[PDB]
Amino acid sequence: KDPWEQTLKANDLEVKIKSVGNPIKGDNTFVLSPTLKGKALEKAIVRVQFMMPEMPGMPAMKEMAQVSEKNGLYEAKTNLSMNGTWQVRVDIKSKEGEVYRAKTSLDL
Repeated sequence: KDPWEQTLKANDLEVKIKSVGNPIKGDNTFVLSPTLKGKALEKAIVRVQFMMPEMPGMPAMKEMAQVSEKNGLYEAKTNLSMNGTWQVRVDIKSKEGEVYRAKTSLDL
């Protein structure tokens, strides 16, 4: 019942990600909290993709999350239609144009 939570670091940017509920197949929502020196990164462009191959050697199924800003937090909505391990790529551009990248994974 505990949600999925992961802390990432991309250069000096900290990004905590927290799912809404314990993720099961279907619609899922993840809240991202990017901070620099403890201050929320506002007006950033935040992109989140989920990737899983059905078998090794196949091109991965790839889900692009729909991301919206909630006042320095970012809500990423996606549909994960099968169980397994999903790779997660987080791509963030600050308002001024600085690019940050991090990756993790989610077991569903």
